[PDB]
Amino acid sequence: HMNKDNLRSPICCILGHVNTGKTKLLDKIRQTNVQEGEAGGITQQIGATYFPVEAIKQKTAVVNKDGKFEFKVPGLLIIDTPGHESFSNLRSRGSSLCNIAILVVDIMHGLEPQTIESLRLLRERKTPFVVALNKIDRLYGWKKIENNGFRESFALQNKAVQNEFRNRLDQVKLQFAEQGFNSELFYENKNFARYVSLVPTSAHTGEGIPDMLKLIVQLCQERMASSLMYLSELQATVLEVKAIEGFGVTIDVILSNGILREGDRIVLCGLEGPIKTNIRALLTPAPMRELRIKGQYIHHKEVKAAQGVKISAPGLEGAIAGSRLLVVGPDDDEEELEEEVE
Ligand SMILES: Nc1nc2c(ncn2[C@@H]2O[C@H](COP(=O)(O)OP(=O)(O)OP(=O)(O)O)[C@@H](O)[C@H]2O)c(=O)[nH]1
Ligand SMILES: [Mg+2]
Ligand code: NA
Repeated sequence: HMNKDNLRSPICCILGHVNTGKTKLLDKIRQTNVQEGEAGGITQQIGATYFPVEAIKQKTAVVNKDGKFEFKVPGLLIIDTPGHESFSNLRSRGSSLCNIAILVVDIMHGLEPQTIESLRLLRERKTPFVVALNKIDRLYGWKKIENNGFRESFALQNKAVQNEFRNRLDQVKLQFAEQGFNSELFYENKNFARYVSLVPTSAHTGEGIPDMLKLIVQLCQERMASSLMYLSELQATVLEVKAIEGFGVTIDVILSNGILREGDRIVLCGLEGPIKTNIRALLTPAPMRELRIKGQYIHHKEVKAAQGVKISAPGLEGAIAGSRLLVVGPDDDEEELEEEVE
């Protein structure tokens, strides 16, 4: 059960106050422009992006130059969430699905109200998280090197910029302490298991993103329960029901554990009772592309967890967002499963 063909990709949520740079960070990693396409420049839905470990290794190379950091995960599913205050339901849903998280804090503003909301969500579930202390390019006089590691860029800054960085860092540390979190600049953290690491980033220049990606792998590998590194019983959650061209009424699903297969008999909650149907198409986006954006879909015979998938199947009208989804196995009674899922 701990075999290479049984590794699980964990789930990381991004959380943070409105406009702190959650989507912009993911756009820099993906090399996409989702944020520019958003109405109002604000995220209004949960979005999912799968990052294969190959891509993570490449995007952390500048802080792993000798190639010796050991990557154990096969990849990571990252769930983007709204910061706008009206979407607390979606932050709660995203937080409930993740195994680890990134909390984005604008270094220029510190902790803000939806930061405090997000901290309550993280606290409640004992979720391991790192803080992306974002927007460092706004420190006055910041000199960038695109996609550099933070420490190498920080060493090239003038004294005023270094002073300003430390002043803002010390303020944010105090704010975290007021909320009951002891936090450390990531390379000053001597207790990774119990203290929150602060990793300075810019989504505009890419600086510090290599450090942030390395740290979330370290969260998976060193803080997340080790059992969650491997696949066990299926767990899946409906995010949305949506009509799309050619496929009809589909569901978007976060596959949290186990394996889904084309043709599977699935059961889930509907407005009038359980829905029982068969997967006609099991779809994902391309790697490093979003689920919440229309694009061309990849069809799979099999999808291993975690992933964001789109399922086409008859009868999904009235599927309920937040519903669990189960697969009828050989030893299952299809009617008995209907009752379990609700
Ligand atoms: N200068 C600078 N601007 C940034 C950075 N990150 C994000 N921004 C800007 O901040 C604004 C908000 O960015 P978003 O990516 O929408 O932030 P978000 O946290 O995803 O916002 P919501 O999802 O709406 O809560 C945009 O204008 C970004 O270009 C950064 O590192 N530096
Ligand atoms: Mg966003
Ligand atoms: Na925004």
